[PDB]
Amino acid sequence: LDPIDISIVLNKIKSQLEESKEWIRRSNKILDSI
Amino acid sequence: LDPIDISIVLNKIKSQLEESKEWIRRSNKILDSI
Amino acid sequence: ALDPIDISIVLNKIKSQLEESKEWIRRSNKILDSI
Amino acid sequence: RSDIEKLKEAIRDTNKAVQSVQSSIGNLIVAIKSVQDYVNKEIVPSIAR
Amino acid sequence: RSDIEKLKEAIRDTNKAVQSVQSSIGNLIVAIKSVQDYVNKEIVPSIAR
Amino acid sequence: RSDIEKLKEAIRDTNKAVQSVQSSIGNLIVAIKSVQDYVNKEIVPSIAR
Ligand SMILES: [Ca+2]
Repeated sequence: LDPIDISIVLNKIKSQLEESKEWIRRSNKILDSI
Repeated sequence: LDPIDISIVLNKIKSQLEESKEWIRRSNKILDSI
Repeated sequence: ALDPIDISIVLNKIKSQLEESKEWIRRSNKILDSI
Repeated sequence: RSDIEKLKEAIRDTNKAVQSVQSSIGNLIVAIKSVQDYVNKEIVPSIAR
Repeated sequence: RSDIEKLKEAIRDTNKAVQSVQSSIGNLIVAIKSVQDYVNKEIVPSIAR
Repeated sequence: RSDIEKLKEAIRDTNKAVQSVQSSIGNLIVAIKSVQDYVNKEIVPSIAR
C-alpha cells in the first residue's frame, strides 16, 4: 500500500513552532529592558 | 473491523481553538486602548 | 508477531509539560491579583 | 481605566487564550491515545490472526 | 520608550506567539484526521479482505 | 514591588506557559510521526505480505 505521508503538515507545524519561539524571545527581550 | 472515529474530539479541539482566538482578539483590542 | 505501538512515554511527557504550563498561568494570575 | 489596569486586563485575556490551548492539547492527547489503542486492540490482533 | 510602552509591546509579541501556537494546533488536527482517514480508507478495507 | 514590576513578572510567567505549550506541541509532533512510522514500517508491510 502507499505509505501514509503527513510530512507536509508536520513540517508546517515545526515551522510555526519556530515562529512562536521567536515571538516569545522578542517578548522576553523587551521585558528585560524594563 | 469497526472504523476508528475521533471526529468528535477533533471538532471539540476546533471549538476550544476558536475560543482561544477570541481571547487574543480581546487582549489585542485592550492594548490598542493604551 | 507484530509489536504493539507504544507512545506512552511521549504522551506522559506532553501531559507533564501541559501541567507545567497550567502552573505558570497560575502564577501569572496570582501576581495579577496582587496589583 | 488606567494604563496599568488595561495591561492587567490584556494579560488576563491572554492567559485565558492560553488556558483554551491547554484544554485543546489535553484533548489532542486523548485523540492520539485513541489511535494507539485502536491500532493495538483492533488492527494488530487482526494481522496477527 | 516608557515602561508602559515596553509592557504593551511585550504582550503584543506574546499574543503573536499564541497565535502561532493556535495555527500549529489547527494543523495537528489536520495531521491526526489524515491518519484516521488513512486507517479507515486504506488499512481497514485491506484487513476486511 | 511596583505595579510595573508585577505586570512584567506576570508576562514572564505567561511566556513560560507558552514555552511549555511549545515543548508539548513539539512532542505531539513526535508522537504523530511515531504513529505514521509505525503504520508504514509495521502495518503496511504486514498487509503487503
Ligand atoms: Ca483583571
